[PDB]
Amino acid sequence: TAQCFLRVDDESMQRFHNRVRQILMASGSTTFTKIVNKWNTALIGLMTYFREAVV
Amino acid sequence: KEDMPPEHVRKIIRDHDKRVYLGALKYMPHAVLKLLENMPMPWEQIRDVPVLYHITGAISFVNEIPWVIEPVYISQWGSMWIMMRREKRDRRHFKRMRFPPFDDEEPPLDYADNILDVEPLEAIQLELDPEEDAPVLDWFYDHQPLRDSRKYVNGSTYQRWQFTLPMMSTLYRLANQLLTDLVDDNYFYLFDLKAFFTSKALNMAIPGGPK
Amino acid sequence: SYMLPHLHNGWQVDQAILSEEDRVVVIRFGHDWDPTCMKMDEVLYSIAEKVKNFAVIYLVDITEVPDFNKMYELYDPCTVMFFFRNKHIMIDLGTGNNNKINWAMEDKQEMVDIIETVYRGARKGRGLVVSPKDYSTKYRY
Amino acid sequence: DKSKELHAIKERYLRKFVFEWDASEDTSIDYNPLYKERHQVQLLGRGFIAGID
Amino acid sequence: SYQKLLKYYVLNALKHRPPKAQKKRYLFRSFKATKFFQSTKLDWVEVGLQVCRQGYNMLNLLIHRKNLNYLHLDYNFNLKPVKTLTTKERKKSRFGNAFHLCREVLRLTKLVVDSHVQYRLGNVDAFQLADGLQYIFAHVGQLTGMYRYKYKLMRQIRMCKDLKHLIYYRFNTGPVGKGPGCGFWAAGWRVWLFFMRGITPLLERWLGNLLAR
Amino acid sequence: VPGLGRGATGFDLNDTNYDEFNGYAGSLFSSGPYEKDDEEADAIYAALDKRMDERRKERREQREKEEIEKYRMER
Amino acid sequence: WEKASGFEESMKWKKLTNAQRSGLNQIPNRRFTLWWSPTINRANVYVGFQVQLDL
Repeated sequence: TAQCFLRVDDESMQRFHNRVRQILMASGSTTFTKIVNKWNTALIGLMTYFREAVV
Repeated sequence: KEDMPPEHVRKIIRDHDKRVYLGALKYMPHAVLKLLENMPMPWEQIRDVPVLYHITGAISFVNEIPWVIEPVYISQWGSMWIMMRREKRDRRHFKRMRFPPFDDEEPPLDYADNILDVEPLEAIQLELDPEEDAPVLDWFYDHQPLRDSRKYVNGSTYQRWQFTLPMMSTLYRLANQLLTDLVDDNYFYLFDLKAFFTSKALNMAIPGGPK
Repeated sequence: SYMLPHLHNGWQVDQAILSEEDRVVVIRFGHDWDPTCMKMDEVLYSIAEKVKNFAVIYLVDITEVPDFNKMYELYDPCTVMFFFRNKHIMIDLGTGNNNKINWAMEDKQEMVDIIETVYRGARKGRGLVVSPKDYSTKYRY
Repeated sequence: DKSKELHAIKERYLRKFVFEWDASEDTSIDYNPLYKERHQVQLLGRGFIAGID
Repeated sequence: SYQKLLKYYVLNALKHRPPKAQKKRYLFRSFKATKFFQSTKLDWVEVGLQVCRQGYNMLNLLIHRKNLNYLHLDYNFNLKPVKTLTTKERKKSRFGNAFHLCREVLRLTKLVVDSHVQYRLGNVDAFQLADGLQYIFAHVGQLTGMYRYKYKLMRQIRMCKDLKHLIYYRFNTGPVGKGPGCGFWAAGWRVWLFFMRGITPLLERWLGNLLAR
Repeated sequence: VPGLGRGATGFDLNDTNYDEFNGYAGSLFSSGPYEKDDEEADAIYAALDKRMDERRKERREQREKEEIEKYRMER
Repeated sequence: WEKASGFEESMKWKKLTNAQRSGLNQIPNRRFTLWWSPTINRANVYVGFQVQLDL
């Protein structure tokens, strides 16, 4: 009877960008594996929460 | 403060406490600008000019200013354009200098020796037919066309240029090639200064104009 | 301010380098007028009472004593150099050279760590102490 | 052209020392034919533009 | 090129602030009143050669009084280092952007004066002299190399390029095709004269500051 | 005594004294070699410069003084 | 592969300073670089700066 078009709210995208910026900036002396793990965790959370709307 | 012949200045230049020379050296760019402004036109072969030779000799500035009657200059430019077009279409084997002068490290040539002796070649002076160029036959070519004609020009200062109607007609005929030959300014509709200002102020773009 | 006593005389600065041998001697060749040298002096004051038991930091004015800026060629507005028992230790910052810091280090912890590493390297005798920092980059993001 | 005209109607509704100015920065690309191929200034069969032969 | 010329005209027109009321003091007449200056009359070629020699002497004084004897200024006003130098001498070899701009302007002026001399020495024809002036004004940023000294001059270089394109595409029509014989150089001359007149106060101030006490 | 006594070596050309515009600071001509003729030449040059700088000097000075007075309110 | 076990405990059972801790944390970065060194040391990966190890 309808079609509920969905999309990630700009607040969520801003939060994700802020998290990525913090991870890159607060990397510092942390090993590349730690930064990669943090990025993977952030991406996993973002993709699993907004499963469909991320496209 | 009577003037002096240029020979004394040339001898001083070829001959010359570093106080006076260093103090007055602070105005070289003005001399360079004066030299650029007072360069000879194509219609002229040799353009003698008055200069200000410093006592120390550090910088000589051309005191003269290049004041030229507008229609006379326009006619000279049109004749030069016609002559250049003719020479290009005729002398197809044109070898432009297209290179810096040979003095990479050579000493500067003495203007007295290698420049004050050889008679220069004929400049780009378009032929003048006395059938239609009679009123402006003598007035067409000169360093200052009317530097002495009291009736036509103001005088030495060259402040007023009032010529007769036939003289202006001959000047326009000799310069109609460089003139756009328009009648009504309406042909530049939506292409004037006001139109360009309105386009720039409105963040728009006239297709024939800038942005 | 500038509680660190600047060695006005060049020979006095050299004798000060020969004065202490069991600690770290750091000389700030920056001119006290510039704000960058002011920030360097503030960073030194942050570590004034901390690295005191292990180092002796002195200020310097290249205008007062020019020989240091003409022989060591310290042309930077505020360059931090080290000298340990008549041996100018080199910090492996990675900025092409290692004679000076040349950066207004606004982090007190980074300066303290650099001082500790320099002291450890001087004790080990390594003329080029490996700085535990990635100074080759801006370290900002 | 026609598609460009429709798109333009919709739109109206809603370092390196570069020596020579690139042709990208040029103007006068008009979709309409009347404002692209306009009658020249024929001065009553007795005049023309300046400079040209 | 036409669009860029129209943009330059519109910019010079919209910013047409009327001139201010000066006291009408003539610097040239002032220097004439000064007892340390003489007056004479000489050909433009001789005066240009004298000015080129004077500029070369001034550049030599500016690059020799500073004890920087590890570099030499060529007769084409292209200063080249004599040999290798140390970092202390490299800082001693610091040439300010004002100095580089003055050197480029002097090189252009010397090139123009020498081209005029060659025209008056019988080396090339008068039409060849006009073509040489057109080359020494248009497409001269490569020859002068003043863009690096002052990046702002690139606008003037682009304006000269646009003027050259217009003059070419207008004159080179009909029997006269593409070639080097284009001798219409008034536009580029005017543009470079305006640029020199604008640049003159800054370079004059720099030169005056250099020679103090 | 020089710094050689400390036994130290490497690893007015200061960067502060240098700049992009107008190059380095200072005068290329040393202030030492002056004389009475130097005094006369300097006086003549300074008089010429002051004469050539008095075109808008009065209005510019008045405007600058007013601007400084205004800036004294917020600076 | 010895995960964080190349040394005894990388001096973790000790009271070293912050610089030693940073060096220990950056030690795994050297191992990670060495593992993927052939893919990164290729002259077609970086710019041409050929330098030969001494002896």
